Amino acid sequence: AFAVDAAKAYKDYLASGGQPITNCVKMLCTHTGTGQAITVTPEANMDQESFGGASCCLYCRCHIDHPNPKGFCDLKGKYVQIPTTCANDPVGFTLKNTVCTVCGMWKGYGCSCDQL
Amino acid sequence: SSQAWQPGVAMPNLYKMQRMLLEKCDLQNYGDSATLPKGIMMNVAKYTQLCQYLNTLTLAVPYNMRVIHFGAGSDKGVAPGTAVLRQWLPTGTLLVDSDLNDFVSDADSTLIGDCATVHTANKWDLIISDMYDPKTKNVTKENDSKEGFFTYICGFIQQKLALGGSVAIKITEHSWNADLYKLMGHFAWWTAFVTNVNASSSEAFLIGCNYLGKPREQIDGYVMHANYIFWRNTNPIQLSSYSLFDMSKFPLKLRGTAVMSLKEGQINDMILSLLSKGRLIIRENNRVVISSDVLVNNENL
Ligand SMILES: C[S@@+](CC[C@H](N)C(=O)[O-])C[C@H]1O[C@@H](n2cnc3c(N)ncnc32)[C@H](O)[C@@H]1O
Ligand SMILES: [Cl-]
Ligand SMILES: [Zn+2]
Ligand SMILES: [Zn+2]
Repeated sequence: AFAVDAAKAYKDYLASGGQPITNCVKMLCTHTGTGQAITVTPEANMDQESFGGASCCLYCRCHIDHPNPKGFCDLKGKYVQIPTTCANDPVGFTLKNTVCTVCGMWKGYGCSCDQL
Repeated sequence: SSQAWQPGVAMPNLYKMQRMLLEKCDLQNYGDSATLPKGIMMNVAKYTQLCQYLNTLTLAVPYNMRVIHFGAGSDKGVAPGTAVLRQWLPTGTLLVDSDLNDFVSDADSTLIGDCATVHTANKWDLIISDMYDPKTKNVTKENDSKEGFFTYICGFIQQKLALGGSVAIKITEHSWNADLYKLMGHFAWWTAFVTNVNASSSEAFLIGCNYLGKPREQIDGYVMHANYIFWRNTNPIQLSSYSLFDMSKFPLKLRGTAVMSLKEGQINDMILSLLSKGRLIIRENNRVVISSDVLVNNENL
């Protein structure tokens, strides 16, 4: 019945003015990529930065179990594209947002599936 | 010079053939720091330039490639170098990394502990080491060949590097080993490569290209390190981050190099030739299995 809620803890910490987790591993890349959210190689477009995935995962970075029932990580071993305007807090960004299962962009940061 | 647009500078051949005595390393550009692109860590820049240089060599790049990365943790508790290696290497490359201290990593598997505790059932196509102990940088004592993790690395290469495979092992003025230089004579080609972003440091990567499993050349490692320091002492390298801004040709090309299993009796001159050209890897193609020895202690009462 008891399990630590790290996600809520980080959200509350940020809202109370805490400094975002640092040392997320930003990659060099062309910034001419697809802009998809989570990829096997850096895919930032001109509006994004690409980061090593594990370093942007709250559960990886805090040494805690992942929500996935098999403990799998969506980010470890991949690269995550973060909007440049949000690149000051990649952990917060990956935690607060969701990837469109159809086109692979971030909902509300590239996904246009709900516009046709 | 025009070197400033390269990813770094490799030891010129003429320096490799000298017979220098070991001196202190006094770098003219010492203390200077390169201006890194906004938000980019030194170790990302450094690994990127290393990988850019390795793109110019005749690396064997098979399907089901296997790479192991020692010294991969940072004091930040992440693995920037592993992230660059995984970016560089073809998708699906099996990447294992390791360090003394715990860190979070993008590698397919990570072993925490002294490198001498690491064992693998399989052979490897590429070995990267950034292992380093800052306590070696002691200008007040004699600079002798170091053992420690270098002894492990030499044995690991001889036991677990596939024929045709390559290595890049970080050294410095004081962090070096004579047998490792001697082992560079067991590759088709070797160099000491200095990244342009860290050119004010005596750091280099000792690169062995295409392992032959036997001496092509007899190298005295004490003399070779003296030769390396003489080169550094007399050839100031201009700090430069230029190469970081052109990433279009960064990914290592998946050459699909052939992998065969062969017994030492079958390695003839024609095989040795193919190995030397980056055209052949010799090793079993079984599963990749690794382990870390753990010392058990009960210190109760
Ligand atoms: C230059 S740092 C690591 C930098 C890292 N490669 C990166 O990508 O940022 C040197 C590393 O060598 C590791 N190391 C040094 N001696 C070691 C040993 N005997 N066994 C295992 N790791 C060692 C240290 O823990 C340390 O993390
Ligand atoms: Cl020699
Ligand atoms: Zn994770
Ligand atoms: Zn969508």
